[PDB]
Amino acid sequence: SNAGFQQSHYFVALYRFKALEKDDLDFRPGEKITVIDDSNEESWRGKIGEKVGFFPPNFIIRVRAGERVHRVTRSFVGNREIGQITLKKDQIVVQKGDEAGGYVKVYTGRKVGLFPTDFLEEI
Ligand code: NA
Repeated sequence: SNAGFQQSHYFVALYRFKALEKDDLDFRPGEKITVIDDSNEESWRGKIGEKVGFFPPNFIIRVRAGERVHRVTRSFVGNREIGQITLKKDQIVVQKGDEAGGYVKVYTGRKVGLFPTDFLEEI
């Protein structure tokens, strides 16, 4: 809104979170989340449209404006020493480089590496 400050980043869900309580933020992998309270280490408050609630912070990944987000469509074991990464189908990742050689650099939230573009879909 115009009352809030302009935002150059957001977050995307990495996993399914099932609400424990009426005020937990239900979400599926890939949904865009605006974090409105991250002052508590173990439980953040976020919004998905008009939905608002609490959720575990390790269930989301940070995305900068202009970064592309993908879902893995095919599990694939990468050659780690040359910079590739192993990912499983339905995993959510953030793009961190330009495509080259049929691979693109992505971030899982804990590891970085090259993954085949044919085994990703944009979300
Ligand atoms: Na920002």
